[PDB]
Amino acid sequence: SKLEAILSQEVEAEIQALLQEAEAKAEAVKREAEEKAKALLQARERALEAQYRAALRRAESAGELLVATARTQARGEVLEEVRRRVREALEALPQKPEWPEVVRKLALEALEALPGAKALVANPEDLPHLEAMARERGVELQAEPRLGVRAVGAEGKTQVENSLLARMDRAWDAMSSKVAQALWG
Amino acid sequence: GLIKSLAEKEKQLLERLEAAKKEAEERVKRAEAEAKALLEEAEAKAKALEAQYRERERAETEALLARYRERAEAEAKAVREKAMARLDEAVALVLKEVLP
Repeated sequence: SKLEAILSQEVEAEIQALLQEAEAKAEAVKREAEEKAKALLQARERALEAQYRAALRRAESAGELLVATARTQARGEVLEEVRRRVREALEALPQKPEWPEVVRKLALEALEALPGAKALVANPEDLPHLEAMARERGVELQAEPRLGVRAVGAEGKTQVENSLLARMDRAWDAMSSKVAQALWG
Repeated sequence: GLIKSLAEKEKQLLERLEAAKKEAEERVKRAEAEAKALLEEAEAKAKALEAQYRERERAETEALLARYRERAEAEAKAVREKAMARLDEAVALVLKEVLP
């Protein structure tokens, strides 16, 4: 029957269009993925690349802080040594053949700062030396505080002194600057 | 009269069309599976990437310390030595200020 023959070819020709519809609707699915994956893995390469350099920045920034400390660590080992030698130098002064000469220098120097003045102080490390302006001036030498000289004036008043080590903490603290340049010039 | 002819042929066609639509829809259910597989295994590739991103980072950051620290050991010493030489004078200056 040729009439239904045409119904076959027609229906069958419809089959051929359904399958093709599917194929393209599959190919687009296949290609939807190909892009979908490409677009995420690109995005996860990005995030990791930052997770690299910015990590390395904080690593590089660390090393400079270890080098900076390292250097500051070294300068302290030096600067403290220069401190000891100034102290050692001030502590080896008494047994040197130049110590009595210095004695009344600071004794007189303070004596000027206290114009009134009743008496003065000092160790047997020094005091005995005070005979020069012990004969002259006031003549009061009584007390014991061993590196430095003090004074008491206005009968009592505020008893002003002058410690030899108090000169260091001032003068060291001041031109600790001229010293650091002199060192690393 | 034959009725069946026109009423049976009318079935085979309908059930071949039925059969067409499904086997069609499977090819999509097939590609839908591949659509997952291609994503799952893309999740994998990137996972393997992280490895290198953390690992190469390890090896270089571990190396970066070596190079920086051994420059810390080097530069710190070379600043001691700079002082060492000129050191007598530092005291010479400090001692002179306090003396008078």
